[PDB]
Amino acid sequence: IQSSTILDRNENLVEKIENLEFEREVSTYFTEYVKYQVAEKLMKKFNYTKEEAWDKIYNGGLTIHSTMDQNIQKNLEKLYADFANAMNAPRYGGPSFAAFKRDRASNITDEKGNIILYKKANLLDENNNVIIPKGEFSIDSDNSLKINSQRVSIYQNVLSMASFYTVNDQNNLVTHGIGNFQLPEQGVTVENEKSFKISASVFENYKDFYSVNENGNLVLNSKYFQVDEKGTVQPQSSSVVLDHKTGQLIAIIGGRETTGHPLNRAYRVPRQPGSTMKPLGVYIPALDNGYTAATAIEDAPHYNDKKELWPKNWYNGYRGLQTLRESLVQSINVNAVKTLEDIGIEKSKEYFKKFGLINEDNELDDTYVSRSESVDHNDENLSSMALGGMTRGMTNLKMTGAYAAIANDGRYNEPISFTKVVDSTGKTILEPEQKQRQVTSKENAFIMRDILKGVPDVMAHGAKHPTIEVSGKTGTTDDVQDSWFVGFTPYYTIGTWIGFDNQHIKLNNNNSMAATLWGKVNRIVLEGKEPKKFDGPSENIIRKYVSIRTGLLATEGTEKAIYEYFVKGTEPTKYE
Ligand SMILES: [Cl-]
Ligand SMILES: [Mg+2]
Repeated sequence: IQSSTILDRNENLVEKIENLEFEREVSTYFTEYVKYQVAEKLMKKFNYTKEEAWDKIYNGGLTIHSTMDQNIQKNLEKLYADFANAMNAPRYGGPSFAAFKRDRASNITDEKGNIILYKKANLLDENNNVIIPKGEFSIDSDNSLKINSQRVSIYQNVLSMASFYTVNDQNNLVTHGIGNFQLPEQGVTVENEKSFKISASVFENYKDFYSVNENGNLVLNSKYFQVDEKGTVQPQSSSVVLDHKTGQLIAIIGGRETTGHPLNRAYRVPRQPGSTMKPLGVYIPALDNGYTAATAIEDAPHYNDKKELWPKNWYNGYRGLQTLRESLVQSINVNAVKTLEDIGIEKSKEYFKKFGLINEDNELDDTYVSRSESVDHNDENLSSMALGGMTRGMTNLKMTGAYAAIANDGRYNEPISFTKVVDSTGKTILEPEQKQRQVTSKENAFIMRDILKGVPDVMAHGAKHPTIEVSGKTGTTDDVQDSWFVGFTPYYTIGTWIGFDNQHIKLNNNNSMAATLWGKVNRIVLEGKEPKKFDGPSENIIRKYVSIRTGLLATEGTEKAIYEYFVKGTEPTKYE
């Protein structure tokens, strides 16, 4: 009788769950993940199937006490709804922030030249009908249709259409999809995915399916290929706000759209993390394996196993001997690869597991491709685990939850979106079991936060907060395909990604634009919070005046020397 409801962290109603396969005040981003996570935790507890667990969510009269802070979630959606204006999207040139290749007819293509997004007018007519130009369709004497164009593809007897782009009132790119049509079981002969013939015995049950116009072009009916008229605005962004002390998820944004049921990229669409992988894949393990924040690493020409100048740093050159602190702050690629070469790829996989990037149990429920999952294209790589050029990437949720471990004194907490589920009678039938695991020592977590505190002044001025200390790491992937910033204040851990859904389109803003938005997200999350600084050093950390050339205690006359944090027992005892 009763209906299932989701509440916020203050017991306020947020969704009345109904099967669609009151007036909402927030987008479906947060509430979708609640139901997703509740379903997983329900299957584990009661040995339910996907269907059995969802039948309980739909019709079980359950009240889900989610962790959402509705005001933060609402306000962050204000920002994302106003993405174009907040990020100063240029409005007079080409599509805002978009860097892509176009053909002479203004269709967006890949690097090779294949069309990936048609200009709407080149693909659709005035009635949202697909037009196939002359020379790419033929009707034989048997009134059967032959199509051989890049606009239509066929696979498993299902006609799939190409996708097109528009440009909205704010000069932002908007990509639309066209639906598919299930061609009958028999009546089609295929040559390649782009060349096929449909026999007239199929058009008999339809008849209104195609039409040649006054220009000898084939016109397919929109009633069988549904046109996504609203589309999806580009570039897209996602943010994840997390209380690292408890692992509770405070707000989730999975895209710019805030109405309908938009794709929640925050946990469903992995992307390349880039240099944000360096702290938790390389240097955090290094600090537990014989490295200190003052350890000198030589930024010098490095070569791969095939005698090629790999990798290349972002600054076209080499900076020479740099401490571990500077190697991470300056995001040196050579020093990151050299450090992951010293420690193991296997030693790194241990931290991928502990940070939650690798699911120790299923290992197919993760976005990491192991040697078991693949031998040709796997993630057991130096490019993947040191530079963030992964086979599939990581989701924003996994990256934020891993950085939250650094913020939470090196202790990982599985991000939970609910605290209890209450049935009709009033008993708690579900309470999440937070997989709490210690990734690194409390001391190393502090040192890493202090190292990454120097990143905003060097690469992310937009992330700096007026009254609350900010520590984080930037990530720009190859060709500015992805822009990342993941970090934390004393209060929350936040992760922000910006990029185009179609990775062939790149960004023309290589000015850490995700970090600029991250600051806007952080300022909204921290509204009303008192000024606060990061926690002080533990009693197991000593400070020493050391030389950057080695790591040894600096004396007078030492050229370059600073005071650095050391875990007690790792500081140098001898002098330069
Ligand atoms: Cl530099
Ligand atoms: Mg895997």
